[PDB]
Amino acid sequence: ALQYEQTLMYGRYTQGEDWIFLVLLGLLMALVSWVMDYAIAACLQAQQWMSRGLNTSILLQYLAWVTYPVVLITFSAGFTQILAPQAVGSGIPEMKTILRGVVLKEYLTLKTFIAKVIGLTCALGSGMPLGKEGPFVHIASMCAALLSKFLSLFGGIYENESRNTEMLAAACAVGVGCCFAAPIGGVLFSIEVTSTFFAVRNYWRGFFAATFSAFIFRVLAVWNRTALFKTRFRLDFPFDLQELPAFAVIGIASGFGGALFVYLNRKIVQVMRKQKTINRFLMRKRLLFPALVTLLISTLTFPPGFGQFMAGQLSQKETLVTLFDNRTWVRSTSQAWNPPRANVFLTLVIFILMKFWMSALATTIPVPCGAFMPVFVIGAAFGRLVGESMAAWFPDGIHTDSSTYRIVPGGYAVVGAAALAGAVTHTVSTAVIVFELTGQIAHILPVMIAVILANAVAQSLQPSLYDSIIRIKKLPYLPELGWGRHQQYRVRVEDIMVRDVPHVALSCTFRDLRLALHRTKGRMLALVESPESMILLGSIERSQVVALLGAQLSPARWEEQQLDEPVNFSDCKIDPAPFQLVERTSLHKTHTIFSLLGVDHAYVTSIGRLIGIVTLKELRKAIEG
Amino acid sequence: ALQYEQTLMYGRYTQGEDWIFLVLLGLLMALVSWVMDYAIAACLQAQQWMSRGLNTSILLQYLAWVTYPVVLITFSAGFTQILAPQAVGSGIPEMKTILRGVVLKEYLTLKTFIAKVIGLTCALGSGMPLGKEGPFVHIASMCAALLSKFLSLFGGIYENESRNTEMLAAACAVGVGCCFAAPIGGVLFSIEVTSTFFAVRNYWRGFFAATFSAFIFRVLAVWNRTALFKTRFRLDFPFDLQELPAFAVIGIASGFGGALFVYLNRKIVQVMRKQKTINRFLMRKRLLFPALVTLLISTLTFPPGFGQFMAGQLSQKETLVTLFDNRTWVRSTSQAWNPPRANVFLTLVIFILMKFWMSALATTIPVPCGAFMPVFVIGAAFGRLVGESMAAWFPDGIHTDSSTYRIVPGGYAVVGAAALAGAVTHTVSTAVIVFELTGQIAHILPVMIAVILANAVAQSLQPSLYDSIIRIKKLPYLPELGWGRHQQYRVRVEDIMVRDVPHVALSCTFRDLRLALHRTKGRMLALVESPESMILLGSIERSQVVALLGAQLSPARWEEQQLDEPVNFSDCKIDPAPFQLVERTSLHKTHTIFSLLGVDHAYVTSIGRLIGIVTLKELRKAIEG
Ligand SMILES: [Cl-]
Ligand SMILES: [Cl-]
Repeated sequence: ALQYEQTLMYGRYTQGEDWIFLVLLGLLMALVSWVMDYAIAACLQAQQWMSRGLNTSILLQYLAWVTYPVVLITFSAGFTQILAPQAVGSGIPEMKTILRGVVLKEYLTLKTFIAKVIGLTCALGSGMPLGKEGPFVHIASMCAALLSKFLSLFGGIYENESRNTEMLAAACAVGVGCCFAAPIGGVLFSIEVTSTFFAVRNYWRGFFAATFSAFIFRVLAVWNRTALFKTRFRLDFPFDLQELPAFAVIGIASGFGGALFVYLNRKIVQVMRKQKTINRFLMRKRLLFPALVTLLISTLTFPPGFGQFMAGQLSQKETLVTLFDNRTWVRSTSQAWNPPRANVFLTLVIFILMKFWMSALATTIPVPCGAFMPVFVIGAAFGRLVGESMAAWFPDGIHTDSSTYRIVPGGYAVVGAAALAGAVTHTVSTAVIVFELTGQIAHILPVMIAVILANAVAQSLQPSLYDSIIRIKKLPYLPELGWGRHQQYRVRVEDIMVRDVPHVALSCTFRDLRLALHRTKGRMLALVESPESMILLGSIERSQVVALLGAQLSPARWEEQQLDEPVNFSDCKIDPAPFQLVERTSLHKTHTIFSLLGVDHAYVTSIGRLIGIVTLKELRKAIEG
Repeated sequence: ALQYEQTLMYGRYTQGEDWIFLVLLGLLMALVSWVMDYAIAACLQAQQWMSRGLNTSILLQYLAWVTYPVVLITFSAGFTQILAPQAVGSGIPEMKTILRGVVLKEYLTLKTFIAKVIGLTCALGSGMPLGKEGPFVHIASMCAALLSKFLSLFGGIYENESRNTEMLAAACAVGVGCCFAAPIGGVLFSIEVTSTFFAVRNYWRGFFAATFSAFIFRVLAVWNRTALFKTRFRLDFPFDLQELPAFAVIGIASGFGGALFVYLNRKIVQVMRKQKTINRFLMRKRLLFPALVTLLISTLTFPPGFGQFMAGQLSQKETLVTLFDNRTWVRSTSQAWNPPRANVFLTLVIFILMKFWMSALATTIPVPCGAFMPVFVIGAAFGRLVGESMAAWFPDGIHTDSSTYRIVPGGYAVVGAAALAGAVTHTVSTAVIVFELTGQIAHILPVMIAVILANAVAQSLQPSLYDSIIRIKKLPYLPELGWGRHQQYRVRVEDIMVRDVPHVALSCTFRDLRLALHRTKGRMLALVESPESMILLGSIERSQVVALLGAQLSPARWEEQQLDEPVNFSDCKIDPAPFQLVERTSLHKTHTIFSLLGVDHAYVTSIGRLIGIVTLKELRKAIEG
């Protein structure tokens, strides 16, 4: 049962009914998502109306431009701090930890729900580079937990990793699907990021609930007024051969850029911690840091100033719509991306760089925020840059004669966005996500090629963004196995296990019991039938063995030496050791046991003897090295 | 291990290196698939040429129309019987069994490869209602095995289940993708039919190899000479919000029909097994059953006779093309579907019924064949029937606001095809498969609704086709847990385990060993430290224990050689018992352990004391009841 500890950036953790459930879950998530999107749109409309309402001078315009987001972010941070501090940042690493059996103290309560909803609505109502995929996963999980509490549904199960898995996994799928407005892509994306082994049954349940959410969204849209970023490209040979190398280059560069983004985020988090005086000073005044970051970012996007060279007038939706259009800029979209004192290439480059560092910095402030849409937009810009370069180099066409069939620079943007998002998140379901978002499937082969290349390059350099956050927040972490090297198949348990394995016997006089407990820094002590045979029987928890010493050594009626020879273990609570290891088990079989069986450690036996132990620490050392 | 036994229909079973591997696998599978498609096209073209060439008499036309498929089927059956009898069937149940660690004697060899390829080419060229998805899975796995033999790979792995999965999961994904010309949908479909838990790493590897296969296919197509069944529907309001109940009805009807199809296939297999004299007479002349079935089916599809009332002149591809067209028949597409003596409704109904029973019977014959395309075509016909009925009931449109938007009966056909295929195979990836096949995503919501409803109903009624075939072949069978009842969460291990476990002690005087071996019938016997303590240590196989007993009772250098002194277990082999269960373990965790860890039994221990055992049979009864 870990407990949250507040920090400047992120934080730290220290020591017949199924169908009704799914229908209600989908309906609730659809309604919540609709209300929140309405609120965010209203906030953005208010921002624009105030921006154009007071256009007296540069001073007043700048004051409004920098004072609206600062106030919104400050209110969001203060409200989150007062209600529930644990509800800041992305909620995907935390739910991945929870689905492995770990318990977080108050992660799925009602105050956390209210704080996350209000904080996300206020934080996305400004113009900061933030997403909402992790927050939506967490919100859907809280919806599922409250629904299960209302009608008692999963109380029968005994294990933690089995009771949580069903409802929470379906909820994660629904949350991603409602965020992206893409059911199948959302379910596939949620499977990849929140687990390693996923049952087909839970895939079916997520599919069902996501379909119901999509139906509710369609009914609401018809009742009021593909869906998000529909593109209109020509269906007659949209791309030719001899253009595939461009998509391969996009994929490789996207892999490198995604690794760099994850590294920059971690480096930003680490540097602030090392600086001590600044850290304490900012900890006394918590609200200063989000406000200072917002004021720095909003000043550089002021349109009359430096914001004209990076298309600072457009919103995130407007930016994504203009980059996906079916027009060639080299031969509103252009007017925003073509300033009178600049080209489209310079504007695209400046947008890419500035948005890169801005998003990396902004995704660390203490508000409920995500990181999918920023990197999606950066990838779209990079793809558009490559596509415009290709169109400028081949004005008439690439395939033999002119043939009236020229390069479509929007397809390159569609490819690059998915490639960079997949490189950052370590997923390949961004392909299906972009197919559902754009409403067209013509550029399927280039998208797949770029996404696979980006994943292959990125996995060889850095962990996923969520794995990085897991490492930062000091949460339990199993390292992902590896791809492209066959040296892991020759590593066995006998070469990574530790033969210390502190233990007690059945005889186990208090003289013997005291020495073993203080000689180790672990959490549990193994139990053996006899020190001659050392046959494993189970474990004994640290908080219990001290009670065995405490209950005996407590004042009762020098005398301290009259209470050591015997022992009692019938009154003790001995947990079993069902899953063990053999000397010749491989590294891959060990990884499978740790990931899905809900265990943290495993004991190695020959026949019944206790020869060594393997913990998560040895697994990290073996996999990394 | 298991060995193949020949019966009438299905048979019985008794008793960076990774990058190079994936690239070579993709290239090899693409080349083999291209060659097979060319051969099948040539055979079908020869059939059409023979049919068109002679018009002298009706008798000669009938003779040719019946002689060609009979000759092809007889040659395919004879060649497959001579070379490798195990090559007959679907190939997916056996690969799913192999992926769980079970060893089939000669399933992946070179003779089996040759037999499968030639038999599939001859059987698919006849024109019978047969598919090629499972055979493609088997061929891809054989290619992967031969390639891993040529490049010494995956030798370091110790366990069979861990070693087989790494090499064969990507192969199965590539096989399905090459069969359907749909990379993503093929990978997803292969995950669902061959496993219960699938890692994300193998998903990435299958994605990579499928992308390379798609690239090779595109290169061959465009450069040496997309959307196999391409559809062209209007993109402005393809369907209305009032037509969703029609798609729901299609889904439920498809679920019922898929369950019925599986039941009929099983009943056909069973009913001919219980006849003794007929079965023996058919085994004496084996080639008489496939020839009789081919003669019966091809007679009824003769266009001058009964074939005109069922559109027997069209091939499978031509049948699927006309059902997906963008025209309304009620108002070569409707020419074959509108005979002078009938109309479209009667022709569609007769086609549905005839192809239903013909496909079941043809799938139960001993040639390399599958069952995906026939059920796809039946679903397409049912969808077209519903769409035509809807368009005839609303000639102007479902909404009177404007008459521009009317019903498109092709979308109904696509929805019905996906729904029935998913109901039969118990998969939801048929949605993505049909999106990739038709090249459009406009009908995504109705397709998803129908597919999920069909899956729910069919899963509630019957097992899938592959599970049914596994049961028929008497392969090791692990039933699926279930969906929508919630009563499985109250079942614990204590309620399903048996308390009489055959076991021996460490002392084990030879009389005790004899009595224990006599009292048991299982494969192994548990080993306990002592009858007083009952501490589990491992197991002894039947072969080893009978070998020890015989060696002790063998003539040693009336009968005083009984020699019933205590046994010596040091020289014996004791396989460990790593994974055990406690009395409060749930049904779901037991199912997870059985499915993922590659075990067929598990012992129940309480502080090391043996108290029971759980095998596959007890799990089957618990899940079924
Ligand atoms: Cl997002
Ligand atoms: Cl098929």
